[PDB]
Amino acid sequence: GEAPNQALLRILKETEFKKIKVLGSGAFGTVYKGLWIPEGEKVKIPVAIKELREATSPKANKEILDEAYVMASVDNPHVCRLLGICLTSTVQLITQLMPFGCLLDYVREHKDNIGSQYLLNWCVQIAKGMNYLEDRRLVHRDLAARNVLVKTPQHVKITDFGRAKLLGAEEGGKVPIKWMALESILHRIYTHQSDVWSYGVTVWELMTFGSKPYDGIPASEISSILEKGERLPQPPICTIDVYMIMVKCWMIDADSRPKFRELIIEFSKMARDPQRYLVIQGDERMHLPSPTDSNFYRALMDEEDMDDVVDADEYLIPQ
Ligand SMILES: */C=C\C(=O)Nc1cc(Nc2nccc(-c3cn(C)c4ccccc34)n2)c(OC)cc1N(C)CCN(C)C
Repeated sequence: GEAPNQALLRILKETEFKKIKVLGSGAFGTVYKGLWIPEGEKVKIPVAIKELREATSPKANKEILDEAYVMASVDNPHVCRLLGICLTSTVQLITQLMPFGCLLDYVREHKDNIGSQYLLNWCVQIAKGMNYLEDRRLVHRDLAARNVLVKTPQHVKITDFGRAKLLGAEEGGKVPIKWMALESILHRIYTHQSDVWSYGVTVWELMTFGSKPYDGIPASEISSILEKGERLPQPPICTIDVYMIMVKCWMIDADSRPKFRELIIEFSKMARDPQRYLVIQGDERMHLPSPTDSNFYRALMDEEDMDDVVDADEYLIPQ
């Protein structure tokens, strides 16, 4: 009773793009800021380029192709856009460059300029992302502020689909316990509802401006804490209304937790009266710079002339 997935998968020529710089280096993988130019399209598209670092090179190519499979299949303004893959000896995943980086980092660097209206909107855009995933029957299994990226301060998108699964499909090292639901931790169960719990943690990270959840606590302890019924603390800036939503995402009974489409509604409502629900000093006059429009802003980011720059979101196949 599932539809045929007719998404296209595009193969990019290694000649078509250039790596400007290294966004991140990790034992697991390395990512590059770069620029992609389809031959004869007269466009330049800012891109991020990913190569994995598994113990064996074939096993690395397995994990990254699954991720491409997922991204090629989703199309939604709050989910990260795949452009294609490159068949170099180690496979390269090519996606839309998100110039402001991940949310967790962004919220740390700019906490003194981040207002209630921004935070409630990220929370809306995020539930929209996940609810879209729910429609697609996709469980992310690693929702977290490090895996939300910022196209602009007005616009975020979910990312890191490496662990993603279809609901109930058959699938353990360095799992992220802190964001995990209890049923997930005790019985390796995972659901949209399990995702909802992670959304809760994710929201808390934003309301705490990047605080580490269960800071100073060993992962082994966490399952026991949650079993006692302890949870994460109420962030200072958080009215009870908001905190209550977090706490529902952290109920033991998963059917009890809210649904992403319900989260959209609720945070969407508060975004109409933001200072009623988040209390932040100086909230009234905080500005986050968004020089999306300037070509010059682009030129600085990738260090080139940019008259023919195009963001992935305005670049649509058919080619
Ligand atoms: C949370 C770290 C981070 O994302 N930093 C970051 C990210 C970007 N833009 C971007 N755009 C698309 C994809 C990625 C991306 C995906 N994955 C798995 C990554 C791993 C490591 C790094 C980036 C990844 N990133 C960016 O664009 C300018 C800058 C940036 N920063 C701020 C680099 C410094 N951070 C590590 C703090």
